[PDB]
Amino acid sequence: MAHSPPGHHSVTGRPSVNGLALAEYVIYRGEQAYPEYLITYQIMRPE
Amino acid sequence: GTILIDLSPDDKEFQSVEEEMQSTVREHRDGGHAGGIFNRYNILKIQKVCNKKLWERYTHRRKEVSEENHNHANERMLFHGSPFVNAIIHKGFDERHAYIGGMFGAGIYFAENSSKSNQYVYGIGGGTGCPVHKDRSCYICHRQLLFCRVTLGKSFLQFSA
Ligand SMILES: CCN(CC)c1ccc(-c2nc3ccccc3c(=O)[nH]2)cc1
Ligand SMILES: [Zn+2]
Repeated sequence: MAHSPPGHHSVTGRPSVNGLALAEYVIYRGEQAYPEYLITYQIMRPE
Repeated sequence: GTILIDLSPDDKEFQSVEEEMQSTVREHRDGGHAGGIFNRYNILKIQKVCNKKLWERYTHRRKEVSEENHNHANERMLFHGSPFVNAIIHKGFDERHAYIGGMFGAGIYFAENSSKSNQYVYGIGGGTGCPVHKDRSCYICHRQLLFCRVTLGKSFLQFSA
């Protein structure tokens, strides 16, 4: 992996075009995330 | 050393995780190409991932980050989709789980929108879709996402399209 920008622990991707999109985030150390829930699902066909 | 504990649908914890999953679906600019066409999910199961060593690895780093950031870990709960979800829950996140070609460089990516993470369940751009039917919009096959505790610390803000 790359390094975090100097003086930072992560990157936040803020959307600047799509007004409905929420943020995305990047960490560069696996130790900064814990997989707390495993969710099993299907997508549903609209109607 | 991972065990998975099923949550009952009657459990408040199941219900709050399902609500975060359902309420953060959005439409995507690819018209559903990568993740499929849908407005909601059928939640089949929610399991707590329990691993003492991996948890202590997380909290150790969280304390390091918090001490570098005026006692503020800036901890979030975020979605992660990946072909390697079953490896992650057993071995923990590491460099093998990074999106090498991501727009913010080679790191491990998380989303507030569950539907964003859903685009990566079968690989980058949805890969070739589900292994059984080769369908990125498969309504039959069972998918898995992780809902993860993530330490952001001081985060670099990138404004981006
Ligand atoms: C390490 C495996 N890999 C290549 C198939 C991979 C690529 C991307 C992702 C991924 N990227 C995202 C990008 C933005 C927001 C969320 C995600 C995400 O959940 N997973 C996960 C794993
Ligand atoms: Zn399928």
